[PDB]
Amino acid sequence: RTQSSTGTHGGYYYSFWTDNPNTVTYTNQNAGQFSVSWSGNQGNFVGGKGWNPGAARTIKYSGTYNPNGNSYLAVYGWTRNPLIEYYIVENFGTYNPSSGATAAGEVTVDGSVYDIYTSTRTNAPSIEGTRTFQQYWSVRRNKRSSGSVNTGAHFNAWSNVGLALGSHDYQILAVEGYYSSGSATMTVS
Repeated sequence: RTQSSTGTHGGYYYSFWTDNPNTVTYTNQNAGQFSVSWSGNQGNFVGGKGWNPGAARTIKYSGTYNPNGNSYLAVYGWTRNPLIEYYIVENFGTYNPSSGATAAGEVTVDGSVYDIYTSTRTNAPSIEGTRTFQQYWSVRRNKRSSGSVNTGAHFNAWSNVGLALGSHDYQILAVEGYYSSGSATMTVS
């Protein structure tokens, strides 16, 4: 029982995915606002608002992020040609989502050091189907739940590590949860 919802709402691209619709409620609100509540420590989901296509833009976000367990708050997106999945992780709960990726340096932007990681996913689900693709991570040391993200500084930092980003697909401010509970109301602009 999976559910995937995408579209435009309030002028923004949105995306929500879960493998347990009964324990997660995603709510589109006005402009770049959305809310998610999840309970019962059951199910995997990722949802938020942003743009399609993405770009090297400054993403402003604010709101409240209240996880209880495995969860993260991230700018999240894809490029094509080449196919890349990327994460700018602003906050997380009890598990660091970059675990198992390869350490690849540091970048200082937007008031914090971010640790950079790279990984390869082999025949894994992608926006193009089952593929082998590269992943980039920047993980903020100084966790926060509101501020601005200069995505181009991350894109430039990643391009000195491995393959450069391709043509942008979607780009969202995502809340994720994995067999946990919590609530969040965020606004992107």
